Amino acid sequence: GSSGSSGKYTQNNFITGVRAINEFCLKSSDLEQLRKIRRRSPHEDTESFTVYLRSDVEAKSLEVWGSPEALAREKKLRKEAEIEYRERLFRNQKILREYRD
Repeated sequence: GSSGSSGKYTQNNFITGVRAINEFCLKSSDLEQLRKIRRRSPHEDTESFTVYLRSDVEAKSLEVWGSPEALAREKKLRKEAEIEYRERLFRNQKILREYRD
């Protein structure tokens, strides 16, 4: 059989690969360099994936960029981006309906 994946965003003890490569902005060769954990094969006969340790990926960003501040510079933008979106949406939703519109 087969099985796709889920969307949305969520933080846990473990972080996906592509999720860290896009967030921490690293190289595919760097991630693979880290320890490859498969949750001790929590489910067989099904397409699995490799997960990395948040603590490990963190250092990988400091050893490359040099410091966590260098990366934060890019994180800020991506962060404010979503805010700028939901922002205009907030006022568009309003608290309720009042008077004509």
